[PDB]
Amino acid sequence: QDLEFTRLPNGLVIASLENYAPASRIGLFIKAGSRYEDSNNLGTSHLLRLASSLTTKGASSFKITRGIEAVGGKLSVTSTRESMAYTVECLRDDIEILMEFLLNVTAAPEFRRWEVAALQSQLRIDKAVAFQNPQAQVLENLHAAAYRNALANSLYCPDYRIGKVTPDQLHYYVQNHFTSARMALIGLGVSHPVLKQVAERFLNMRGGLGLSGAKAKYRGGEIRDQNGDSLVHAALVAESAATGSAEANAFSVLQHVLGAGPHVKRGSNATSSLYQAVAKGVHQPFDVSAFNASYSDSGLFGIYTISQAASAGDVIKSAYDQVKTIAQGNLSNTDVQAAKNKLKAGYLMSVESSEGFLDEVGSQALVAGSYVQPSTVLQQIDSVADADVINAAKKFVSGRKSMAASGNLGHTPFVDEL
Amino acid sequence: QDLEFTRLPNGLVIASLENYAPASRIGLFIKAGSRYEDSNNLGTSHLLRLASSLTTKGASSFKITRGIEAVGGKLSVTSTRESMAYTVECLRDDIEILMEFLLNVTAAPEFRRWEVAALQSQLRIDKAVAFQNPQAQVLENLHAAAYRNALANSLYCPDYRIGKVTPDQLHYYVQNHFTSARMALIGLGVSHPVLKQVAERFLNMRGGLGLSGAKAKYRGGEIRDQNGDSLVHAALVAESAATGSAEANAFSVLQHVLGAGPHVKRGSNATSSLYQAVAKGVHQPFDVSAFNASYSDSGLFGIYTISQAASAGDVIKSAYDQVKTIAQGNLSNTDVQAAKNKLKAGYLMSVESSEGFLDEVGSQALVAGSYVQPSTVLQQIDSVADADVINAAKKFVSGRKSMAASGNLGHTPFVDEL
Amino acid sequence: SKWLEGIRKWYYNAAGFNKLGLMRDDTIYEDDDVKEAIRRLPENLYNDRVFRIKRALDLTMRQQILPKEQWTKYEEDKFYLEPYLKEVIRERKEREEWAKK
Amino acid sequence: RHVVCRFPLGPFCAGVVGHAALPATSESPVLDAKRSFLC
Amino acid sequence: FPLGPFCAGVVGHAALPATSESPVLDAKRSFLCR
Repeated sequence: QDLEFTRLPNGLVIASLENYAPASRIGLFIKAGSRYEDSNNLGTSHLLRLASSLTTKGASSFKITRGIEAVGGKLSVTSTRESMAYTVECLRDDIEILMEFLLNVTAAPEFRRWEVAALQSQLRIDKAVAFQNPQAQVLENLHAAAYRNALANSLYCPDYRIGKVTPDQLHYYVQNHFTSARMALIGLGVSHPVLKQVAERFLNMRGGLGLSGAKAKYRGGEIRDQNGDSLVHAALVAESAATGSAEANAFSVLQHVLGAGPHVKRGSNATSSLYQAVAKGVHQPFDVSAFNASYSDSGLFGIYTISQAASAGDVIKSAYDQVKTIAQGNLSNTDVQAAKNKLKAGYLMSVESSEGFLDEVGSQALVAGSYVQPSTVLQQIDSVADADVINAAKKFVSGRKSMAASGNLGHTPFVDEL
Repeated sequence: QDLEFTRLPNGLVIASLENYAPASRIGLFIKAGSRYEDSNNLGTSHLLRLASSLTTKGASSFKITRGIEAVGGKLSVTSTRESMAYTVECLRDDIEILMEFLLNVTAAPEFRRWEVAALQSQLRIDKAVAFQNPQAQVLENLHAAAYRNALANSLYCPDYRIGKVTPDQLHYYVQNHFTSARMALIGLGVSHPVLKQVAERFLNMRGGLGLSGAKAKYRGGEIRDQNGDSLVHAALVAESAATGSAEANAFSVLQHVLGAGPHVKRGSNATSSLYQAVAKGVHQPFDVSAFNASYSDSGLFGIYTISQAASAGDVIKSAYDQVKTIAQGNLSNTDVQAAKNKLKAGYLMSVESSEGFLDEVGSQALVAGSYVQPSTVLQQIDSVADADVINAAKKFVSGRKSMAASGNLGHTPFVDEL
Repeated sequence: SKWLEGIRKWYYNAAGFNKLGLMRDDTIYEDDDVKEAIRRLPENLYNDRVFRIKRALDLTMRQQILPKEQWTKYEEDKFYLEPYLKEVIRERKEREEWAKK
Repeated sequence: RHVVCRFPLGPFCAGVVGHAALPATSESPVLDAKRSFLC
Repeated sequence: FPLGPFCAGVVGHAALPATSESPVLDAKRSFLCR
């Protein structure tokens, strides 16, 4: 069939597509995350992400876990500074039980003191696992330096708050951010009336348009971590655009022109301009990619470089010089067209999977309150002009820079020097 | 007797004052510290300070400890970013033994692998104890933000390097930075010829300036800890004049004019301009002071504020406004005279004690070679004009500023806002 | 109800946990369910229970009873542990039912 | 396309495996790709 | 030069590690509270 998009009177978007697939996936997308947090309640989002299996009014933790395993389904919470998504996946027959569990988790959380106290340890383990890849620490520090407020808040609980997150804070977060107007219920493999019935049964009680955080302000600062790792991971970013704007599409096209993540395994990223520009100057192992992060109120664009400690400055400066090259107008139409093709293929491949389609539909519903078919997004992508890409490069070059680097910072440059 | 200053051909400076007192204090001042650490060997100075009792070529750890305890003496290492001081204190009769031990420690370290491995744990204990007071971490981050180079290096070992400091690194640091040209042997209660004899005996080797650190370069950055402490500690500083310069004396007079430290216990700090300027605005508990730190290459001057988390911005803005008022020319001659009196009395009281006099003699010998009598320092203080203080305040207000803040930091202003 | 309450009050006074200052839940046998219920108690209640038990043990050590004015009254005896114990027993029963089938 | 997953250079794809409670987090293009070919 | 350097000394005998920072306030905080 086709996706059915409905906005209920309370403000809750329910979207259902019947793919007639053996597995049904239903996800509730809530406009709550690290961004919607203040200094006092930092880290609440992380514990909320880890608190899916805790006891709820409808069902006990034992019931939730045991039943979800018994049907073989999976409950997962995927968190983004601006959004938090609860997704339940199971066979088409058993979807209703997992839907009951999911709505109990989201709408009727009973954060009993002992259970919440038990989960406090899991925050440290999860942060340790996530930070094993240095780029997570690099990105968290990058967001901290770029923004004074809102988006600066990390996706992981601050260390000083690891054991001090209180059940009352979780209740306050749920009540003031888990609201109907901030929620979208997207289901693949389920009928629209069933989804409407479930949403009416559970989510109706909470009032919409809850507490709204302050608009992100651009700090434009540098955070440097000396950890002694042989490879220096550094990111130089500037405020680019908010998601859904034409400038955002221009910035995505620029990201692909400079070079997004690699395509050929063990490849040289030959088409990528940044990789070739850095390779011409640096003959040691290196890694350079274009960083584009688009958020509702703001966006960051820049270069992410992994390099040996001695040669980190050379890599950073070479990538910045290539971006300057693009800004000065040395951009070929063929390269722009190739970037557009790569962007369109990337969007299609992202929506290829059930998880990708569910996430995309939920993100569109939350950000824009409507669903755009892939064809329209491709038309938007090809609407971008080369002059717009050059102007986005100019905006990056001229704009104030925020940098985060981790490793043997050593010869790594400072933002002022850049 | 009077202080005797001799610069030996090897470059070592020997000074002695025979106070004819029951106790004798001998101190070797070396121009080594965190400033001279590179990124690779960060934290070596901390372990070197801790590793003053490890086995040396002349004596074992057992012998050094047991003997110094047996004579009732003390061996102390005091480290600043630009200096390290080894001092031995005992009764005048037993000074020779402790002098032999001190010279063995300074010039003949063994840095045996097992003992160095044993002492690495003490790095974490010392760092934790020092960081119990927030001022320590606040100042370390302030120095890190202000300078991109040697002076940014912390006096306490970075955590990632706690167990990574190697005996080879300690040997390298001692060999290249513990050199005769960089050393001064200052003795109180010890005749000059005896000190010269011992210096010939042990400090003949390792002559020369040694490795030279790079000039410190101002970074003008901000570091915000967000430790969740009830009281926010914030320091706002700008570059200042190096030690032993006229602008440095003007900055000291300015520090006393704005307000440095309480003179009356449990008092309102009436003379302190900053304290009352902040007090009128803020009725909650607060503290404010002027931060003047002068180093050979450069110095930092600014405001240190301890305040409630909610009221941090008000305190910081009020102190900055008072400094701006002084810069604008609203400085009375009487205030300058009072500040000069306070500074001169502070210098005299600091040199009153044996430890203070030894520290002052060593600092002068290392920084400027010769020893200046207290009268000359007081005359330098008197020479400073009111226009000089106003110009120093203007330099602080105009110059690029670096900020380090610790606490809740929800309402703590960023450097740009200030 | 009044007759049952009178007999219950007679039993309460006949038992001596009131004389030692203890409340009824203070005297429960510490089985695993009771241990978990105690673990779940709020800090204030746990500390109050600990001190009451310690005082009772000290009184029994000297074979003494608390002054009659300080005896716990039947009306004012509060069953602090009963809700937590009920929740614990409910969870155990649910687990056993799941194990059965 | 209104999500950080739209930027596929790797949105920090830092999720942890789990069953009946698996938490995942994403940030944005993270690089770390194709540097693994050389140590 | 430092009014309130708050040099973070470590209690010791025969081995006393002392590290000195510059004037760092805290002198009058105890007057009000902590």
